[PDB]
Amino acid sequence: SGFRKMAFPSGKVEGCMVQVTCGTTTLNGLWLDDVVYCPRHVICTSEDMLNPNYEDLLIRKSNHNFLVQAGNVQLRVIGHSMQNCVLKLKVDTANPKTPKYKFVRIQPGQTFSVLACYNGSPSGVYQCAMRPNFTIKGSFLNGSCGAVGFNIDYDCVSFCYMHHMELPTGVHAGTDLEGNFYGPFVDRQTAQAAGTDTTITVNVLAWLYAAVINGDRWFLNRFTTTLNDFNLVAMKYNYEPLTQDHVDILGPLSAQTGIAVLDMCASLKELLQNGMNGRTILGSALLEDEFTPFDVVRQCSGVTF
Amino acid sequence: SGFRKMAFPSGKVEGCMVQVTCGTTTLNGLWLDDVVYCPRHVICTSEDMLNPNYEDLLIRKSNHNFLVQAGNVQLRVIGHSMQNCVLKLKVDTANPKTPKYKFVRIQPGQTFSVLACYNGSPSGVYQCAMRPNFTIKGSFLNGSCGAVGFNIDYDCVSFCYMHHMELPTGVHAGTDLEGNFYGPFVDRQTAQAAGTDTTITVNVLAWLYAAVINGDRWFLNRFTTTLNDFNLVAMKYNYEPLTQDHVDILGPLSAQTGIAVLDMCASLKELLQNGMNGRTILGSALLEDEFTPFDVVRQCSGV
Ligand SMILES: *[C@@](O)(CO)[C@H](C[C@H]1CCNC1=O)NC(=O)[C@@H](CC(C)C)NC(=O)c1cc2c(OC)cccc2[nH]1
Ligand SMILES: *[C@@](O)(CO)[C@H](C[C@H]1CCNC1=O)NC(=O)[C@H](CC(C)C)NC(=O)c1cc2c(OC)cccc2[nH]1
Repeated sequence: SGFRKMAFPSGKVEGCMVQVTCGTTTLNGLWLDDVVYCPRHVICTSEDMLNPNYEDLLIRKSNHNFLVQAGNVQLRVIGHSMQNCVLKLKVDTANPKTPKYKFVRIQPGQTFSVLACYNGSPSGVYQCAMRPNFTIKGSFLNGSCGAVGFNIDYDCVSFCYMHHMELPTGVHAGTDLEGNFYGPFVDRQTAQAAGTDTTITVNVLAWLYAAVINGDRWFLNRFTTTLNDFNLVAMKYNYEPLTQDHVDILGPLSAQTGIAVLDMCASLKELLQNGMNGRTILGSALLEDEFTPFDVVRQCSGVTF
Repeated sequence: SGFRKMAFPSGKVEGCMVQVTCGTTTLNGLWLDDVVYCPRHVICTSEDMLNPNYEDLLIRKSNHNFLVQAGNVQLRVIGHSMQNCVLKLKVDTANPKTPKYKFVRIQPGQTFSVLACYNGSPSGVYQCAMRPNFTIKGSFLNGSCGAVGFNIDYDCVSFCYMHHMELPTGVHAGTDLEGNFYGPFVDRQTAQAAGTDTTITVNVLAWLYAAVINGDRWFLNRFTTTLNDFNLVAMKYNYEPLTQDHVDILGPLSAQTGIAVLDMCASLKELLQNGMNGRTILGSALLEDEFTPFDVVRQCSGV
């Protein structure tokens, strides 16, 4: 037993980190088959990043302007193109460590592992949740751009995040592997602010199911609710509304505990309206919202890859 | 910026994880060169684990009694010895993925990465600290025995932990890679208690510095304290004493923030005496003690 934030084993992604350099600008890229993916702003000088015209800056660059390195080994760039905010560089070598992979665009509330990475060298791995305001509460220093976030299902690596930006508030913002930002952010050297954040309701419920699985069920009440009623109430507390997908992915935990989703919602609603009354759940006075239902399953029942 | 519980990348260790089965008992082993290390209770039956006379059980075993699977390949055991609670199985094949490694014994309050692992397949990675009562607060389910903890310095993996046990309180116990338990625990099937768990003071102070580096300052105050008077109050709260070394290891964090160590101690003393009201620090409602000063430096230098 025990309940912790847990990243996926990172070896399959470590074998795909490389360093990409233009001029003196360096960052991380993701080497899959014979293509390297990285943030397009690598083509910018410091002064270019203030107000960049990426189409114009790229028109002046050739394959031979791009330094791609696995460790100290150079991979010759033989083609380049821009997709949204990500640069794609065809290299002359197929990465022999390429895992089975997909590119996915995750939803707010979903979690992923971030492989922290500097100059193409992995440095750490940790778990993150996409906040409803499309930031992540990460740990990123200078040179971290291009670091990726991923999930592993079976033996397939699902890439969902590539790092670009730190906001003034100290949270982080980035794109999917197709170069589309999560949230209303742009890759300019400017101070940008995220929408007001909210609590990830589906994850709080997951966490309550986790508590119940562990015999901690004082908070189960006698009421139920409609989904619409619950959503209208939850927004009054800065909680995200539930989708039908959210109800669906709570199913297994609902079946395992025998507690219908809408019953657990009525239980959570009472907690919001009346507070914890000095009690804890799983040892915490805070309701935790960065464990998805899959995370609860991974840690309460055990899953391998 | 930002501060997060972070484990080392696990690839170098994943390549060493294998599965070891004896009879009806299966757990994880660590494959380095031509040796696979695993917990020795893999040789016990249900009846045996109650009170195993391990040397007796071990001698009655043959090489072929041990099934070692590395992925889709089975490894041929050509020998077997025992070092304390760790069984050493010789195999006819060197692990080609063997990294540069050493076996170290970690000290209380130090952190390491755990590669959670089932049936020789890794399931996740997270960071832990060796607590002063020599338990760790982990996440370990059935078939997790043999999972290892480690640190990576440059390209050398320092193995420091192999998992054996979950105490009735839900915390976890294990050995170094020479088979010596951390703490007063024994690999028999009995309910075992640990000594009273104290709080790792130098780590709580480091985490408070991290909170300051990241914009959280509500807990600071104008007061200072002497080392001794801080230790008087801390021990009253079951916090480990702070040593002059500890003060010294915190120097870099004091420099960066401009808050003297004994000033941070005055803040911590007030937090202990007053609690946190309804406030949080780095998103936590509890004083965190599983981040070392180096964990904090490596994540907040330059911020
Ligand atoms: C290993 O996987 C066994 O090979 C496992 C560790 C996990 C089980 C679930 N959580 C874990 O961390 N260890 C054990 O199952 C054994 C270890 C001994 C050395 C054989 N048991 C315990 O850790 C255990 C026994 C026991 C008990 O026995 C009567 C009473 C209370 C608590 C308790 N823990
Ligand atoms: C990448 O490593 C750069 O390639 C870097 C991320 C790092 C920096 C430290 N923390 C991180 O997460 N990204 C940036 O520096 C981007 C670069 C492009 C223009 C997208 N910019 C920012 O992160 C950025 C600019 C800011 C600004 O404008 C002056 C004001 C306030 C915050 C801010 N952040």
